[PDB]
Amino acid sequence: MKINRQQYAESYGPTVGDQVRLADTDLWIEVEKDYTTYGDEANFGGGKVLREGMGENGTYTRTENVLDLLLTNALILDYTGIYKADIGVKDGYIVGIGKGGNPDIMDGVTPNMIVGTATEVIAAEGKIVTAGGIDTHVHFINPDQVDVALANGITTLFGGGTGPAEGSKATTVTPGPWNIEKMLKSTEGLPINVGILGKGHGSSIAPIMEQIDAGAAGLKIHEDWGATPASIDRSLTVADEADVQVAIHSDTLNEAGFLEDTLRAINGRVIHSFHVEGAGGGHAPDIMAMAGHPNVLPSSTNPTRPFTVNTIDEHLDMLMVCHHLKQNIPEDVAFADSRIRPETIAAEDILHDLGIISMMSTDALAMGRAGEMVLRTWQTADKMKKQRGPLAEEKNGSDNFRAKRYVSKYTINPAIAQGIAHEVGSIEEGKFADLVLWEPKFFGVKADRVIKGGIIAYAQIGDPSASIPTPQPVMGRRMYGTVGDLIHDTNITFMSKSSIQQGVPAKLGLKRRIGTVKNCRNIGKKDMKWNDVTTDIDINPETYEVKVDGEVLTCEPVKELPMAQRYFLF
Amino acid sequence: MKINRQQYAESYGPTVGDQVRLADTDLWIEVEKDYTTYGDEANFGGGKVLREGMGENGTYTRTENVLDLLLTNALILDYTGIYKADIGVKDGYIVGIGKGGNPDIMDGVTPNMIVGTATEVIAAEGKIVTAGGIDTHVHFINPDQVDVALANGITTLFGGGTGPAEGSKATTVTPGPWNIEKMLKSTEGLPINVGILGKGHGSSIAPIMEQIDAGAAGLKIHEDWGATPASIDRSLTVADEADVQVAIHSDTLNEAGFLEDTLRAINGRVIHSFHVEGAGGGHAPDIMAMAGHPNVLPSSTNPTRPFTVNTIDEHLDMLMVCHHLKQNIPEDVAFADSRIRPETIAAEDILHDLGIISMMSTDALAMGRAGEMVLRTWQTADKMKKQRGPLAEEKNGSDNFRAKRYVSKYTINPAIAQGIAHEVGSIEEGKFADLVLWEPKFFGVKADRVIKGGIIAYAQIGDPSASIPTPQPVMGRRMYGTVGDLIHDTNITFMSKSSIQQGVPAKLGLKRRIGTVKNCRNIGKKDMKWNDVTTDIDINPETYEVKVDGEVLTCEPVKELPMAQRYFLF
Amino acid sequence: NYIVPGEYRVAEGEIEINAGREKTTIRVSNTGDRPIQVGSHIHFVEVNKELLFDRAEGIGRRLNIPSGTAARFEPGEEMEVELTELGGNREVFGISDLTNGSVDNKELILQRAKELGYKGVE
Amino acid sequence: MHLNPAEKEKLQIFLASELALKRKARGLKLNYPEAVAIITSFIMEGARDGKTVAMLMEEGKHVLTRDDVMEGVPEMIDDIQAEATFPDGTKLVTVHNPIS
Amino acid sequence: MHLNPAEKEKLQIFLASELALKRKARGLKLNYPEAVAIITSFIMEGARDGKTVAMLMEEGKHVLTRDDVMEGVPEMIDDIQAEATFPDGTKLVTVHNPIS
Amino acid sequence: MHLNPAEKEKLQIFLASELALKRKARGLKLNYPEAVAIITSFIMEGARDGKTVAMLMEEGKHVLTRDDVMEGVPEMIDDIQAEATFPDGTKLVTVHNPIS
Ligand SMILES: [Ag+]
Ligand SMILES: [Ag+]
Ligand SMILES: [Ag+]
Ligand SMILES: [Ag+]
Ligand code: NI
Ligand code: NI
Ligand code: NI
Ligand code: NI
Ligand SMILES: [O-]
Ligand SMILES: [O-]
Repeated sequence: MKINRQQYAESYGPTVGDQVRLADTDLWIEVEKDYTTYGDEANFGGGKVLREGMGENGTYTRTENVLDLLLTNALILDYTGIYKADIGVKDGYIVGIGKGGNPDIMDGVTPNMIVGTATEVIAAEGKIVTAGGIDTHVHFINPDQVDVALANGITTLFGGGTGPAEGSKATTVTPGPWNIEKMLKSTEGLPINVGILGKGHGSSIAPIMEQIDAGAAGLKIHEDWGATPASIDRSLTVADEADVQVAIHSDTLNEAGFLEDTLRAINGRVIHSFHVEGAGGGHAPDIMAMAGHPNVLPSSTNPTRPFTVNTIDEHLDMLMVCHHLKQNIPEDVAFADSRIRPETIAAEDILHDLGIISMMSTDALAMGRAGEMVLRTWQTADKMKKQRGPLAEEKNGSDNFRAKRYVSKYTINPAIAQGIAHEVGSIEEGKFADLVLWEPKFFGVKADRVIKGGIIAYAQIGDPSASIPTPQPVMGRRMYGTVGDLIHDTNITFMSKSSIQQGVPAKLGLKRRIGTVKNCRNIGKKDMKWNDVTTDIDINPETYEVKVDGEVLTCEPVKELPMAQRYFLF
Repeated sequence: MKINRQQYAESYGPTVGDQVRLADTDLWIEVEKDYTTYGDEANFGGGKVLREGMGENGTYTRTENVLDLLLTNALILDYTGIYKADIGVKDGYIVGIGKGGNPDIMDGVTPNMIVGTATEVIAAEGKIVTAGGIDTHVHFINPDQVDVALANGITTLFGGGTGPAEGSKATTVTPGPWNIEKMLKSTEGLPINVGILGKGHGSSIAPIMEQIDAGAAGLKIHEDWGATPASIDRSLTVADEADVQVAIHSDTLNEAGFLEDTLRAINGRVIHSFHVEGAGGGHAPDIMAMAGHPNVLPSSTNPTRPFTVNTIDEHLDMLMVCHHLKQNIPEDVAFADSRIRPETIAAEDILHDLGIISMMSTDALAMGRAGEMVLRTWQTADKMKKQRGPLAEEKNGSDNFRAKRYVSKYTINPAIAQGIAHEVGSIEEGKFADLVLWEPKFFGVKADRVIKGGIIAYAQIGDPSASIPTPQPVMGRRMYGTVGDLIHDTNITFMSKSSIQQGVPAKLGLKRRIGTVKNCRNIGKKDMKWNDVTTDIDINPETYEVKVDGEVLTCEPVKELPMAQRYFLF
Repeated sequence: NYIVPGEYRVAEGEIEINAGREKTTIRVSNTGDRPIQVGSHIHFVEVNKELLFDRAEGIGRRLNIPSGTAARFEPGEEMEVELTELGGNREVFGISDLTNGSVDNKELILQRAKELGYKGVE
Repeated sequence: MHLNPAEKEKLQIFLASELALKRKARGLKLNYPEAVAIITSFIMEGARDGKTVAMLMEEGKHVLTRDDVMEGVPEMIDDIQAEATFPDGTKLVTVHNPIS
Repeated sequence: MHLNPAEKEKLQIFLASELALKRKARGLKLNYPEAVAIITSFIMEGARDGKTVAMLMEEGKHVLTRDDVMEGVPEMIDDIQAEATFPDGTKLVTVHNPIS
Repeated sequence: MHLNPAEKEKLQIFLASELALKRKARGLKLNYPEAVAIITSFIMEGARDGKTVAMLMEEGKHVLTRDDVMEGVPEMIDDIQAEATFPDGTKLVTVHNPIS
């Protein structure tokens, strides 16, 4: 017997060669392969296959190759591929990607993906499944920002802050041992993974290092604390010793050096360049040239993403508000004009498309939007397809190459840069089960369900008083993963090796999973998946035009975006 | 170079001799002195002074005179003064009031107020900073009452209750060892300081005392439990032994004695007289005469504050509702008329202005408003300036004398009365960093940010999904200080010495900071800052007119108040 | 008596900044092609290499401008600025690493400046 | 806006009152929460208008009559209480037996 | 509907604006939170209509004048900021000194 | 009022529907959450009016047509479900494919 491809896709999700539109963009992803055995698909429900003696094994205890959770029929979109598989989870980790069910009676069952008495089922047929997003530019300013992040599919927040204190409102910095300890305890109640950055500033080692020993997971150099040659150098010396990442927002004012001076202080050491385009901060006007170097892991923040007709008017004024600039101070006007530049924002779109900026991130509540990292990544990919066409590397009319390049910017690459990709950042066996289900119509806009350590943490779901959960109002809501003590088992606090060795978690009574930051010092641009391009970026000091390989990079701003007014109530 | 005073005040907040209007009242406070060195003001931001090698020291580790938090350029309003200073916080305590920065390059830096790598910055230029309010008449009836209190700048709640049980709905009483234990555990989740009062009733010592050993921080004598001579005497004997405060709501009905009988049972012992005016409860009609005695620490509750055209109509009916009075029972009508009296409410305004009632408090959810202690203190001060003129003691057209007298009523004096002023109640070195920032336009109406143990607990802040935190809707919200385990480190549970010595915190698993109640038995009226007046208060039994020094105290009710319809949505 | 909630009534007079400290006027030129903006409290000798001025004259000093403001140098721009003396212990650490000690060590600071190419060392 | 907790809550009352008035305008006899919402919002808007507590104690008794509400509703409502900001600050209004 | 947290919050602004407009329609001088609500909701509905950031920066300065609001309110409002979904995605609008 | 949790939540739907109807009245093609809000509130007010489940299953298919909504919205909405209190208690209404 045969099933036509339309009915097949409707019942089990798409299979090899089928394409799916991402939300209301022009972007199409194509199923590259499928782990199933046709006819033995797993599914759960009345009269379905995952039943005792049938697709569910009735013999094996949990320890014997049986899963805690099976996601059936997922369309995975990941830097490792776009393909169809069941996903098996056990002890909060992805243990099997392949084909789940019962080897009693089914062909092709992955040996450790048995559905048994211990197995919960989530139906992913017709959904796209990605890794949870990793946002490495977070200011901890308002706890309400966490659900905002979860609702757009972000599962890890790396950054700094103590709430709406001015230091935190400008910089991703939790400064010193006591603030770091206080925020580690606060983190106990935040239903998302967290890593905390200390203040990357000082001219002696000890005041900086003690933050790492206290529990920081990295450092932030910020111009507002003095992004001087000395602060840059000491932070990097601390980081090379402690094996943690350093983020930088460089000296916009060029006060103590120009871009080449900052690069000289970095001296070939590994560093994460934040909002590398520079509207968000950095050496005026040429900071974006950072993204060409082999030792720089470059990220954008999200409000310049992508370049639109409102962008410049919005940003000139945003900068005036943020900096308290006055229009009758010519130096303030010159400053704003040297900082907000259509030439570099237009080129930023293209550098993303070329794999020269490796990462996205939000800049949540300081100069960026907590719930729009994923949203704006896809809007950029869509604009670039419209203006530059399908990339050379593409085939069969699909956008798979661009999709992997772009999904990498907010999943695997920030994890690699931060030294946490052994735990999070991709759908691979042996990594933590942070998973986001998306209806394709809502892809990148509003997550269906967010799984944190193998338990749903957040879901778009309806009336809790109803007979079924789908009646209105359907809204984003915290789920059982966030409640009680389960918040501890479903989330990770990332910390430096030295704070872990020194017993800071026991000292502070932290009950969350503790993740180890590591392997951050021996990586470079070459390690950014699908975004590994190094090149001489020239930024003209007079006109601000951006050149790469002798060619000016420019594109037009668009009047309209997908993933916008079709979806949002405000 | 010189800066004109207008621009100076706009950039750094006001300096010596400048005045600031309190909200939309007629009240002006004047900067009495300033700890800065002109030209070395600390400020934080892009290109500002608190940067490494400059105003921020890059050498010192946290232990070496470096702060966890600096509030820059605060205008302090406190019983100790109205003046300009930086405020330094470390380990959750105010450690330095003076001048913060870097002694490398700045003159006049207070030696323990170094801004270093460990230092967070809150900009207080252009803000008024006060101690958090101490509300000593709280009924614990509805947990929603906590944010209400925080939003009007209250940081400590002393009182009693088990939720909306009738006992708690009428009386600030958590009765007996088990209820007290249960509320101590409940307190673990309340983001505000708390002290719990037991039932000040019994004719044997042990049933009363066991509440103190169980963890109560004081006692409440309430007529609804029998404010008899015996209950009064036993409670005071218990309190003199345990070193805790007793609050009293006396026998309104004069059932077992008149005012002189209650005073005889008190026998010169120290006692806190609640809603001393008497609309809130007490010997009819003359309870307010309590406020003249040297052993009485007198407070008002807030709904009579201040006397307005709606007050009497509102209160007659409020009393009917609260007491379930019937208009066709002449005894109920006589009762209400003997209890709700314009003569004593008008005099109450004046006694506050004269420093004869020492304290405010709310009577939250039983007969008073959780979020209006601070609000109504200033409305009273403003009405008294309008009707009585600037006080004799004032100079230079400022209202500093009245401002210190009034700010004392809800900060330092309730702390002193409760035996907790070693920890809270004022901005002084060595006290817990409970601090409220106010924009002057909102002063006393809606707090900008509430700092609890050195971390922001509550803030008026905007859209958590926005690029910056100021876009709408700006509303009061719990901050990171309230989240996770940080709620334990930022708040104090006040308890009796005996319960502390007996290990009640470990017995119950309390993780909050434990504060010790002490020095409550050896104080009197003379110990109330700026409100220390003792005098013979005469209350005419026939007409209810109040005399002090041979002079009738009366004023008119006002039709309109400041800090009202300009501000509130409802 | 229109009421502006929370308004100031500032006292008369003017505030003198950095009172009693020696002032020095010098000329400074941005020889680079990108703008340089210098804050009130950076040790003046340690500013961007491409600012050309008598480097010796920046030692132990900073801009005599209100705390938290800046002097801006457009590409190619030369202008005069006024300096004031550093206070406190008169020591500078970090920044560009030219001092790391007392500001009195003028030769050592100049020698470091000259070897690293801070313009204007005599 | 600087909304405090009560401001946020009391917006709900206004909304419920708008909902109830629409239901009344299309000819429905109102139920218990509808009736309460209507009178409550009336009191709060009366305070915003600058009426006195005394005025609203009278008026609140004539906002709805028994023929506006379902059978039993008049007897279910003993009183309706609301606090709002008058020109002289927050005061409590109680309307006793609002619907005969 | 799939409301996210901001969608839920910003419904409140619209509601507060409706409340304020009713108060204005019956002749009240508006207070601080009313005025802010009105201009905020104007900006957000302007974005929904497809106006540009630049247009709303101009228009927002003429939604209310000093004779619409209580004494002092103009001076209490330095600016009003709002983010909303334009045809080209979320953008920030700030209206500076909305009420002279 | 004694609002229970569902009563509190469902006030939001009515509010979102009022917002959407204003946007439609000024000539906007409605988006996904607007369209859902409108039909949902229709169902709930229909139940309050005393219509039957069967009636609302029919009517809900004619509240909005494709020319009322943006491109793609009809196809995004497979059904709209709502529970409300009918004269015979809470019942579930599902309107299938509300917008062709
Ligand atoms: Ag800024
Ligand atoms: Ag900014
Ligand atoms: Ag009563
Ligand atoms: Ag009462
Ligand atoms: Ni930045
Ligand atoms: Ni940032
Ligand atoms: Ni009482
Ligand atoms: Ni009471
Ligand atoms: O940033
Ligand atoms: O009371």
